Amino acid sequence: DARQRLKEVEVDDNGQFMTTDFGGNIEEQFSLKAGGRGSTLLEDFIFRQKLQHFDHERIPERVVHARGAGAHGIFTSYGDWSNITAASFLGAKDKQTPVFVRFSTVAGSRGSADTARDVHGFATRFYTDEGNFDIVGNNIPVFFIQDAIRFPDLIHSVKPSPDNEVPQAATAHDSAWDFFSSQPSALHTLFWAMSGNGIPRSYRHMDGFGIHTFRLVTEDGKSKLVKWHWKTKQGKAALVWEEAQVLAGKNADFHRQDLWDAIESGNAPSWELAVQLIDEDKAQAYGFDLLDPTKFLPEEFAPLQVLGEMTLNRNPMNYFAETEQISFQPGHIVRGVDFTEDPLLQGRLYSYLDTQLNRHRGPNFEQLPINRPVSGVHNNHRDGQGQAWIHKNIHHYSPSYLNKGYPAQANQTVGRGFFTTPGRTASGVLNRELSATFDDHYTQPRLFFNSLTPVEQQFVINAIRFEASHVTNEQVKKNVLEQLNKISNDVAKRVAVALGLEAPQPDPTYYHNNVTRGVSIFNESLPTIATLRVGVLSTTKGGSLDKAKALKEQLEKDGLKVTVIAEYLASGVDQTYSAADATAFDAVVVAEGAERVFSGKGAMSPLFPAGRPSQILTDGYRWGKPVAAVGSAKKALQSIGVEEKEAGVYAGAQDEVIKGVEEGLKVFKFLERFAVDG
Amino acid sequence: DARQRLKEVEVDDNGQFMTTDFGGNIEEQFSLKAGGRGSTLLEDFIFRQKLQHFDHERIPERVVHARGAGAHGIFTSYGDWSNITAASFLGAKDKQTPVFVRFSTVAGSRGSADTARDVHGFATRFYTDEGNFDIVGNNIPVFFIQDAIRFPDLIHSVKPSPDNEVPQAATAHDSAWDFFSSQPSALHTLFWAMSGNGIPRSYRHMDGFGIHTFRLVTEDGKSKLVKWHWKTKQGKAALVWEEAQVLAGKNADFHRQDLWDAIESGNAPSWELAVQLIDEDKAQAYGFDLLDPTKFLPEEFAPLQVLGEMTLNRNPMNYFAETEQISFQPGHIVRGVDFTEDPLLQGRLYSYLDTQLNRHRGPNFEQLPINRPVSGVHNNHRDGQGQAWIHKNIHHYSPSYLNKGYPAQANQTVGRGFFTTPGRTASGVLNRELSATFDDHYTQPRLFFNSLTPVEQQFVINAIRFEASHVTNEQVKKNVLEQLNKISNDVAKRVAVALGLEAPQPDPTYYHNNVTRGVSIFNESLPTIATLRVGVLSTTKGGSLDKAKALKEQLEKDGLKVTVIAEYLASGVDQTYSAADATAFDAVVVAEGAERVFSGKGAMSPLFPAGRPSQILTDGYRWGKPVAAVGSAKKALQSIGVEEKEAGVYAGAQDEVIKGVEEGLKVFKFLERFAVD
Amino acid sequence: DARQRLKEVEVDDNGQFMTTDFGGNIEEQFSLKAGGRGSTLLEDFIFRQKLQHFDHERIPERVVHARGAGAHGIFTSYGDWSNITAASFLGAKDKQTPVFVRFSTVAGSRGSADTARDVHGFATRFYTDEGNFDIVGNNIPVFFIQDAIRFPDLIHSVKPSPDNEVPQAATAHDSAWDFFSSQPSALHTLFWAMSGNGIPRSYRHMDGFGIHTFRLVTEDGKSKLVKWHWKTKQGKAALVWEEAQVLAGKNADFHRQDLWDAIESGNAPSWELAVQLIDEDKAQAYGFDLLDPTKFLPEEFAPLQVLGE
Ligand code: HEM
Ligand code: HEM
Ligand code: HEM
Repeated sequence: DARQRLKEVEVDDNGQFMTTDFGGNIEEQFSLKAGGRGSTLLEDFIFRQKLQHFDHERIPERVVHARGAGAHGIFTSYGDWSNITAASFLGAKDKQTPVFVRFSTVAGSRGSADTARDVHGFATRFYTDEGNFDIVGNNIPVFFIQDAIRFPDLIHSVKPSPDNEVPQAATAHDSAWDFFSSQPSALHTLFWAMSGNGIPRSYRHMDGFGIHTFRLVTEDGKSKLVKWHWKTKQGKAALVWEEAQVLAGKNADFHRQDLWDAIESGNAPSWELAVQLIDEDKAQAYGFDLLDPTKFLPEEFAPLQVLGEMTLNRNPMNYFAETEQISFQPGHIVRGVDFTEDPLLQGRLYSYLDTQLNRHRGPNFEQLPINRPVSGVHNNHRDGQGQAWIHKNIHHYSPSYLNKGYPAQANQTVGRGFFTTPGRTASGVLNRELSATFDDHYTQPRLFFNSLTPVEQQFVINAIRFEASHVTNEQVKKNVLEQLNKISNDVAKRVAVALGLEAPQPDPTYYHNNVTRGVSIFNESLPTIATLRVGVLSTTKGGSLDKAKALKEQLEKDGLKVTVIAEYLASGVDQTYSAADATAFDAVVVAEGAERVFSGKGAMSPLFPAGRPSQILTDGYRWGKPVAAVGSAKKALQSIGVEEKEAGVYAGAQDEVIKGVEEGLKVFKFLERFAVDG
Repeated sequence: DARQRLKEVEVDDNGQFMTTDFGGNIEEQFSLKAGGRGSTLLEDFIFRQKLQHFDHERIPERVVHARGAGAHGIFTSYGDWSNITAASFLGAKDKQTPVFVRFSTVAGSRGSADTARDVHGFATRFYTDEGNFDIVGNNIPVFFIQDAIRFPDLIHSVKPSPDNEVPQAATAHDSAWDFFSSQPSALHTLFWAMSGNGIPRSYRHMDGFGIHTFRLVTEDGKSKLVKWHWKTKQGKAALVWEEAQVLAGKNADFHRQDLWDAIESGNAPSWELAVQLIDEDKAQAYGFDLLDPTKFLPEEFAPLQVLGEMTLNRNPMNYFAETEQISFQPGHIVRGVDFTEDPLLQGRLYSYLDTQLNRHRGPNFEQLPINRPVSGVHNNHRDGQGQAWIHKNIHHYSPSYLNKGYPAQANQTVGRGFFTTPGRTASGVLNRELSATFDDHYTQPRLFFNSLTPVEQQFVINAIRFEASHVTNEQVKKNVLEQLNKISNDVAKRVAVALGLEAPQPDPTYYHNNVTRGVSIFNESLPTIATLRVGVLSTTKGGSLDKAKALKEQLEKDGLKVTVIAEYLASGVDQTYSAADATAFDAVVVAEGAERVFSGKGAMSPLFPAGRPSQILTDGYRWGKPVAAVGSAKKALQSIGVEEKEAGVYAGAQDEVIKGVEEGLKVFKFLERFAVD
Repeated sequence: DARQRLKEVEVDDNGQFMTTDFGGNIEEQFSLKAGGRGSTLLEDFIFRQKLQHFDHERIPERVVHARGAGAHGIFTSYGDWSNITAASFLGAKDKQTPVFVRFSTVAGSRGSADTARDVHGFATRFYTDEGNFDIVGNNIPVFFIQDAIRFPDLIHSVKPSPDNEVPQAATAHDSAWDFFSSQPSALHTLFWAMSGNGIPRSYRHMDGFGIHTFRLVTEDGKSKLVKWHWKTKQGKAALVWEEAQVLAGKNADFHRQDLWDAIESGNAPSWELAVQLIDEDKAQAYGFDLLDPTKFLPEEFAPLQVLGE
């Protein structure tokens, strides 16, 4: 159990009497009053201690990535990696380390929808035996800006307008596109966020990246440049925008519920930790600067080397105490890892420590159970708000005769201390500049765009079209088109259509036809369909329900999550049509007989909104899902103009339908149903 | 060990490598720099996590009683008190309950002197098996004001002036005496503070009081009005003002060190917990209203019943984590105790809960190790800053089918829940008034003053003379005299001499000659002299030191703490003359031979300030201490004009001197050395 | 008036009726009760708004230099110093700039005595027309330690023992002298604190020092190394220890009252601002490194040059 160490702070209230926070059994359902219909007394200490605690429950949300959810798990090293790093969690084959991971969006406040379009956070803590080591990453390998000092500028621009606080969790507004076009570094991350990476199917279907180049350091002090990757074993998958929008309203908790359910059902998700490793002398060798976080290193120049595997297999017991309170920091580093002079990373080191002072209202947040390391804390720090320990050493300073030199200094040679890469040097003038090697903001967005399938490219074009059309200022729209044109004239032209503007003439400076592997989502089938959801549309009349039970039983034996839907909660029904929506499912199947709810009187119950069963099948089809109908239920497919012969559409007997649906779920989205320009 | 439950949060760093606060071994003595003589890097995470924790060390001091010290101990019940109270900790003979007690002044900030003149706090927590019970009391049985809404006024007035933040830890300024005279209720507590209670010898030598009338309540709901008393087993003792002032400078930590040392030396202090119990129907029968916290109940009318004993026998391990962070509340009440309609107490209930939000910056301060009960916390409270637990019950509400009714309601009949006294009633109009039963502000101050010895009375008088003479506004001084005159024309006249004013003509309204036992200090000799301090003035020349060592050994066998003083730290010398002051000691003895440092060049070594030895003996004598000189050292006494025949002055052979000093220490202060008007 | 800008936030209560903090006139000397001798009512909003504000009056004291006092004033430049610095407040003869200065001890908490033996703070803010400029200085020109990472160690060692919190406002205890002897860089500041600088007669009788070498930079980007000095026009004066101890008990407020009274009586204190100027190529010319804050620069090598008052 990855949560084992947290057991000593767990509190069980079953079989107990109610108490105050200072002990003493009480009742707390009536205010103390002066007379039968009298005023409440100030001396009601019970009322005040209960309401005070309630009045003070909230803490500030994260300044970014406020909306998210997480889980505990175990990382297992596949090897002794001492030849590349001194890091203890990677020091032996099969070595296990507890982890906690939180996934998130970026812009939205705490109750905003999971399926907003946004960059996503993918933050991992390794509770190693040499300190907490955090890889605070995203589901996208590049970031918007090149110097951390511009972070408040980027974030102010994407978050709601400060006059009216509109719009929630969206970049589809004037200020965001003003910034993206005024600060062209942002274009690469923008293209990723406008692709499937912006609207992923689940946290479990995301890759993760540390983005920055870091250093791995061996005991002897030799270093290699490194990029961290998390490769999902569930495969990458994404929604379509028109679906993501409805899902935002039908279930704002889609991703947090997905993760929660997969873990409770014994379908713990896994990722492999992989690295790209290059020599220090390769920093500027690949057509860009490895200190520049707006570029990624194509796998063709440095392949992924898999180091181990992380599996998330325990949900938290209390979301607030665990998920909400956990405090990640890129500054949480251990012996065997070091920073690079990435100007974005450099500033992060400051920001994450500092911001905890606001979020936790004090300096002792590392003492919180979810934040505590497993490896022991020994230093001369004392006092501070909420100090939870009692220190035995009264000689709380170094150097000192009186404490006999304890706690002692550790370094590269003694006590496995942290050490900065010994060969790192500084040279030149102090400067408030960036290197000219950072200047190409256009080649890699083009590389990314080139490496998507034609329909994936259309999705990127259509996301930009949707978003940019919300921009009220004409000149900002023109600015956006000018910047897009430096990446691809075709992209600019196709976006300009939606905006009713003329794209600038081609500017070939940065155009190219190069492609790189592994950045596409829809181009590869899923390696497993376990946990994928099948909505089975049935009815309470006749024999549909019994056949739906049989369909469900078969699908579930093959790892699927099945919801039987009907007009009311009859035996064997999981959900009502009133409560159902296509956004909740990965595949939609009409059980035989259920065709009666697609036309005629069966479609007109006061138990569900008009057209509801037809709408679910319609949404399912148009959003590219596998859709199907058993036997006479083909009439339902016919009712919405969908033909049996189409890809991702299945009819016939339960056996043909099950096999076809399961094969379609590997494809996941049928992209032939989406129109492409021309 | 009273601190037993705290062991699990204790952190031993011996034999360990330095780490960050998130684990990982480090060095932290050099900032990471860009080049040999280069600038410090922002990426030095080690530097920033260390300095950030340092930068954020301080928390707000207590809004009052900021300056204080505490210790852990055990309370033991002398009986099964179930016939008067359902309170568990009083429920059986020999039953033991861990305590923590903090003593304090009132006005001063965190670093102000222990021996400022002030009311003193005496706050006790019982970590009972039915919740934390706090008796948050003072060393004086009455308070300045009659309604809690007036607390900020009182407190603003005694604390430093808000333009210049002067004076520290003192009521000797215009605004305080303006308040004392504008709000006559304040006069009773004022008199106590101007007596020995304002400058106690140590925390161990104070009595304590709950001040308010509370209620004890039996299981069947029967109630008694109750006053809490703590009776020191060390005896009451006090300083004189001219001594307290020097001590405030020589050792601001005099009381906290005294408590620390007594406990470390195995001389744990004790107090007996005692109560006066009053029938509800007699709340207004003793010449005042028992809901009025500016009055005490003379023990002649209601003697003390002794419930048990508490002994403070463990010092904290970390002062900040334990003493500074502990959060007392009069709202910390348990089954078997209830409140009364004392308007002062009523408002405190709100104020102590609220103030913790400032001091601890969040709502989970009861989760700090020093604040946690030992009896277990089960409720539907969740979240808040610093939430340190992980709650298992996901159905965090009541009533509920899903949680099977747990945590469950407790009341008078089920689960030993708290219950308000059955039969307490309300009656009459909602009002912003005070009963007219509260209106007599002068009779008890007069009763108090009547009950002091003549020299103790002079002490009160001289304290008012000293304080009132600092008042710059002439009319405020006149206002003060007018109020004092309502208490006693003699007091007013005697104070008026110092102020160069004419005391008003007698106003006989409130004058009386009644007296009450037990409010005095200097009249009764001490029950023990253990822990008391003897300073032995010696010299590195000749054989004086060897004789000092023998003196020291005899005295120590008898339980005294002895400091042998000389020009420098030779073998057997505990303190240099440069480091020594008479304020540190309860008695001063000149060893034979040391008379050499009391005149001539012997009295002016570069090793101490000129006259230092004579000053110590002189101070010790003028402040009323036992002083002594062995053999030829009586020359020291002669040099300062002190005669061997005087009370509290002992000369002769060692045996004789030791016997004498030990008897004098019991008397503690020799009051005949202080002139009376 | 140096405090002129603060006038708009000053609140006058003369002749006014009592109110809550949200307005509305009130009385606030009696709690609202249920009956004549009754319990206080939760609905007494007046009682709670008043006590809540009282309950929350305190803020944390400064982690160091907690005990201190200050005053407002005016700095006047004696010249146009554009040839040594671009700094606006030094840019013209007779140019005036408002200041505020806080003097302090170091170790003691807020209520501790003025006349404890300690290093003293001397922090000046110039409210210049190009931003606030602070010289956060001490009355001793050198500091105990050479690297800021060691500050918690220094300060823990001189502050009270963490078990009993003894002694207040004093270095006269084991941990301090353990640190001074374990970290010999501390010896220079120690000697100054053991001299009259440790027990000055008044704030008005102290010199002040920026301690560190800073740079003055002209418009063209050329720089000079600089040491900041404040020279008291009242002269330096000190107590003797045995006197300082008694005074700590007799008047803890000796220094803050001295400054207050001097200003109130029209005897405003003055300090001349003076600098030592050093060419960049002479950083290591004088027997030590000017980047090292545990050494000062002898006036024989670089005379004090007065810039203003
Ligand atoms: C490669 C670039 C970046 C990545 C991969 C990244 C990723 C993340 C993630 C995943 C979180 C949420 C952690 C959680 O789940 O609690 C987060 C939060 C945060 N980020 Fe970053 N971010 C980046 C850039 C920056 C920069 C440049 C700054 C500031 C200079 C910054 C400041 C913050 C702050 C203050 C938080 C809130 C932390 C907290 O309240 O605990 N981020 N970031
Ligand atoms: C019988 C009258 C009173 C007594 C015996 C008394 C006693 C005490 C004591 C001993 C302390 C210090 C507790 C400790 O050592 O930490 C204290 C603190 C305090 N008192 Fe009282 N006091 C009285 C009146 C009041 C009133 C009327 C109020 C407000 C309505 C009040 C508000 C406070 C507050 C806010 C604190 C700070 C507590 C903390 O920060 O933990 N006191 N009092
Ligand atoms: C040349 C060395 C130093 C000098 C001259 C100096 C001077 C001062 C002065 C005068 C103050 C009080 C300002 C006031 O009146 O409010 C102060 C406060 C302070 N000092 Fe320093 N100090 C020095 C070294 C350090 C170092 C090395 C650190 C930490 C790296 C430090 C951290 C602080 C902090 C945190 C405060 C509290 C400031 C506040 O709360 O507003 N000091 N120092």
